[PDB]
Amino acid sequence: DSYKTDISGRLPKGSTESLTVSGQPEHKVEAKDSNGMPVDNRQGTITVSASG
Amino acid sequence: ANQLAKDLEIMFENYVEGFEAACVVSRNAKKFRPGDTAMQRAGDVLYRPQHY
Amino acid sequence: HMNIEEGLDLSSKTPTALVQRLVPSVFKEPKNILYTLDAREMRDPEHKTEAG
Repeated sequence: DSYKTDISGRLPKGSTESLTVSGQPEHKVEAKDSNGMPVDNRQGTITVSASG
Repeated sequence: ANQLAKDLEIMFENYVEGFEAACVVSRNAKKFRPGDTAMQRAGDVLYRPQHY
Repeated sequence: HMNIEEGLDLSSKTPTALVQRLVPSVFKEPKNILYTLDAREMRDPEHKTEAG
C-alpha cells in the first residue's frame, strides 16, 4: 500500500574512509544482563578500524 | 538449559509493618479551644488570672 | 525459535534451549503548546476554540 508523506526523515552524508571491522564480531542472544536487567537483543556492539 | 527473563514482582499495595507514636501524654493533657476570631483580635496571646 | 530433528528415535538428540528475548519501548519527553487570553479576550469563545 502506498501513501504520500509531507514530513520525511534524512540519512546523513556518510564517511569516505576505508573502514573495516576489527576482530571477527559475533554476538549472543541473552534474556538477562549480569545485573539481571533485560538485554535488547535488537542491537549489539562492534569495533571498527577508525572513528568515521 | 533454558534462559528466561527475570521480572520484578513489587507488591506496591501491600506495605510491610511500621512504627507509630502512641501520643499518650498529649492524649491525657487538658484541652482548650479559644475562638479563632477572638485569638486573631488578641494577637495569638490570652491571659488568665491567678488567685490573691 | 526451534531446531528441527529427523527420525523416529530421537534419543541421541539434544532439546532446543529456549531463550526468552525481550524488546524495550519507552516514552519521550512530553510535548506542549502554551497560549494566553485576557479577561477581555475570553469574552469571544472562538479564540479558545481555535487555539485548541
